[PDB]
Amino acid sequence: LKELDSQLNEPREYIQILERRRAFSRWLSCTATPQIEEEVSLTQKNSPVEAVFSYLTGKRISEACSLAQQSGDHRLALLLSQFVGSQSVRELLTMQLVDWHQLQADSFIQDERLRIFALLAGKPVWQLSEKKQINVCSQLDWKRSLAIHLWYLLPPTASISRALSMYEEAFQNTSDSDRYACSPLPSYLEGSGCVIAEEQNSQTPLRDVCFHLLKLYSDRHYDLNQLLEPRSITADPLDYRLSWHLWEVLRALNYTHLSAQCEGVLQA
Amino acid sequence: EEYENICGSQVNILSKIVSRATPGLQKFSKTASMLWLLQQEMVTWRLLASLYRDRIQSALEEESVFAVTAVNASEKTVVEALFQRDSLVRQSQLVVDWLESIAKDEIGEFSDNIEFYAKSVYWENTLHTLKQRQLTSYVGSVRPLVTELDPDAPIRQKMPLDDLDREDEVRLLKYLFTLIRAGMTEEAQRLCKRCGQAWRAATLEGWKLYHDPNVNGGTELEPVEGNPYRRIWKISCWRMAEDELFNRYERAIYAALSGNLKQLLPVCDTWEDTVWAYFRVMVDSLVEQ
Repeated sequence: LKELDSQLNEPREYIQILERRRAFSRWLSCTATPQIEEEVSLTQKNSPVEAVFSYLTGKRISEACSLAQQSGDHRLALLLSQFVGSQSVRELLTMQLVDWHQLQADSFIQDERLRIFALLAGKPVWQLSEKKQINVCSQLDWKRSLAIHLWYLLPPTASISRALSMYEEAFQNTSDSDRYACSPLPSYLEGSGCVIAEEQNSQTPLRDVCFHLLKLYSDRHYDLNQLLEPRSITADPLDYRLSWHLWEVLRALNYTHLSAQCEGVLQA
Repeated sequence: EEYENICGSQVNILSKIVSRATPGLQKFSKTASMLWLLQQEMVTWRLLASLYRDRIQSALEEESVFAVTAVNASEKTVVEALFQRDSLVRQSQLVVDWLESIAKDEIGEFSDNIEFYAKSVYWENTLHTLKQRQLTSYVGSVRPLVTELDPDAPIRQKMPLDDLDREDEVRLLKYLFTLIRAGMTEEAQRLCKRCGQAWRAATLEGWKLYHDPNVNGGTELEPVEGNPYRRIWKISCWRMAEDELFNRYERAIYAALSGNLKQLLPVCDTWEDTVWAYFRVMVDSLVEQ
């Protein structure tokens, strides 16, 4: 209604893909701000390094730089102030981390500060000379976990669908890597402590409606049944309020691969 | 341009005589005066060949340039317009390019002849001294030093390095300033990259004007340039210029990229350096305006 709609010509698919990423690169901050603002309210007076990291996990680089000039961490503030474009700084920190590890100098730097340097260097996990690992996505929710993939682990020139697939590559079992991201779950199951113990009937593991919509945007033939099911939206298997109003928008957007039994069950 | 090649050829010949004179042989006084006279002549032909070209091109284009500014312009594209719009800014930069070319020609081949004491790590002797103090066999004197090894530790603790790294940091900071004083800011970055200062290799980029070409709709995912916090970065570089705990050359390095003439003039120790300090900040200030 706003950016693309300024163009008095048919807006190219490339501009659409970019404004879709620019808008989602707001949404992944708006889904993160209130938890960052509580986390900072608690951490600021005990550890400014965790408060600076929390701001960076919501893209609040201006506030992270401001807090680093307020804490007495001025060459951290300078380093952060430049990180909004130049890939050279991501590669210079990639070398600096390789050198501190090989020289066994890493083990005289804060793990919390090495976590910031790993985030900036575009490293989701770092392996220290102690054999400690620093997972940059550790303790985080599923939205800030996906936001790290969209902002720090990729270029400005990648798609939403590559950030979403690199995030799905981060929370599943492989033969060759440990898991480092959390799983996408509905907001009523977040914080619960539920390690879903691989349910021996439920061959489809439950996820958030927001994740299913990001899959349908990444793949036009992705499932609609698990997307419209109320369990993806609410803690109630009887609340079809959003389910029907999502389908009667997807039907208007020319998605047509739902079953007539599934439309019948939704409408009834 | 051929007058500069004739004078530059004779500067080359006279340099290739003066470099072969035994020091104190008073006959070579005229050879050195003739070298400097024709070196100042050579760069005065260089100055003429730029400024009178601009002043004749402008006086042939000024009937035509009914330009319009775009509402969605970036810092880069405001300055791409300024250097068309403004013959005072354009001629002021041609004086910066001129004075940086003089300092470049005095540097020549020499960049890779620089021996430091450190040769496998940044602050290697202070790092060795800390790793030696961590050993329970340390029956040495406890000289006060930094206990941390991030690049702020000397000014966060207000503690020194040991005197080998504290020579190399002072050597390096003059060479970095001398390269930026010659427009060789990418060689100053490569010298930071070569001397293990991967952090100061990055600080020497933060002045770049912001641009995203994809704001107007290109055709492929074209790259984003510069620093969208360049203003906050200049405020931060001005803060690095005014604490007396920074080296005169590190203060001058950040000043020459943030408009701080007042902390730059404390290092400009020729006529050319002093003209350069005014013109370099005059362009940077008019660009900010």
